[PDB]
Amino acid sequence: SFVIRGDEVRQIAPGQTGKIADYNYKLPDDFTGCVIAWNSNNLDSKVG
Amino acid sequence: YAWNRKRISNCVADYSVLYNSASFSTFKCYGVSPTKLNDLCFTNVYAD
Amino acid sequence: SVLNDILSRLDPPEAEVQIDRLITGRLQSLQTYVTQQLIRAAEIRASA
Amino acid sequence: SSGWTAGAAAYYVGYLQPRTFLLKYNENGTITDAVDCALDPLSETKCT
Amino acid sequence: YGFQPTNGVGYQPYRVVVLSFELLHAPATVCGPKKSTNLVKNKCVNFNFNGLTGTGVLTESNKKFLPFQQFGRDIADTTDAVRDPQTLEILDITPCSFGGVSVITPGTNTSNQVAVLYQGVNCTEVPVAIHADQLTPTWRVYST
Amino acid sequence: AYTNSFTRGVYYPDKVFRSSVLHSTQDLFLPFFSNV
Amino acid sequence: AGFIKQYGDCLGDIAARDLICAQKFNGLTVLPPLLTDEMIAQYTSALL
Repeated sequence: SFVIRGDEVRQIAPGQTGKIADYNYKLPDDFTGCVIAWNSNNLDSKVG
Repeated sequence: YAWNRKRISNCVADYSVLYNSASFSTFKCYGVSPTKLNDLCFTNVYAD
Repeated sequence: SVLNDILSRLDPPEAEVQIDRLITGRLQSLQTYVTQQLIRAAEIRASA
Repeated sequence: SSGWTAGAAAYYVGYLQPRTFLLKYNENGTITDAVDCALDPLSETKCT
Repeated sequence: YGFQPTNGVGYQPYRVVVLSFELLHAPATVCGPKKSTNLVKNKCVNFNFNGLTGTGVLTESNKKFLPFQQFGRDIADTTDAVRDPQTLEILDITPCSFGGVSVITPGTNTSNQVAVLYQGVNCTEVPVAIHADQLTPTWRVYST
Repeated sequence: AYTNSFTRGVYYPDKVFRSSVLHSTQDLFLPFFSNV
Repeated sequence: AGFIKQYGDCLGDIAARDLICAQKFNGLTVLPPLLTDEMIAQYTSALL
């Protein structure tokens, strides 16, 4: 489970490359699973 | 419609700085991985 | 058409697709060659 | 075109066309001969 | 377009620079940086000349290259030879020694002993391909 | 007035060296036996 | 032939180093015949 950014979500997938995809988390090419994403602005977005 | 073309040649290129810039929203390369780009040498590079 | 180029050119996730094109094709060519040889060899063995 | 004129001279001009050619490289890498492929049916045979 | 200053989601200017890569008959004008190493001859090495990568043995050649010609090719459409970007010297590239390996053995019922055949190779190279020098003495016996 | 430009107008198609080989290429050349 | 002839040239070179022709360049090798040409003559001489 992650805190990743919205524009970033694309990166949690097999082939992609990018900031998170390289340094933070790397899904394998062969990945067998699902990627479930839902923005939780309410839970963690405070003023400031 | 007017698109400008610039000719770049006779030098050495550091593309990694371009890749390692947070500044570009989209950096998609068709044919080169953005990394390992430093390894290539070309006759003429055109920038639009 | 050059394997070393593709390797130098693309990261694995993308490169795998391109190389695959060559392998299926090249192998098919090699397959074609072998079939020709077997048939041709039969002719020669017939002569032998 | 008045006044005095220069000594006799002749120059020629012809037009290039997209055509196929079979070039013969010598040992040196010198081009000794060539075949205009389209020129005639004989020349076409040389091409194949 | 107009691009309302604050407004555009899709509406904003995306300054797009596109790099087009062209390789021609000619020598590379723009090339990657730093690493001109000492050229080594008569040894199997990996080599990269102006981006042309491959493995082989670089030897001085007696080809008559014309002053304009960058490099040559074989029938295979593979690099036959190159001229150094640093030094105007001509080098023929012969791929490093290799060949098939076959095991000549009597029946296993008969014996374990074996004899190895290295196809189409001079006996000199057996230590070379193997990198016998690196190995333990147990291995070395086999080399030569 | 025209003259027979028999064979001329051939040039090295590229920068690449080749030797003892018959190679085919396509470029803009002067067609053989064309009027000049 | 282009390739085959090129291969023969390969056998010619004493000077070249690390020249194992079997490799031609891409794994294509030529195995020698079991009965050498000299031997073949002896059979024929015997057959004669």
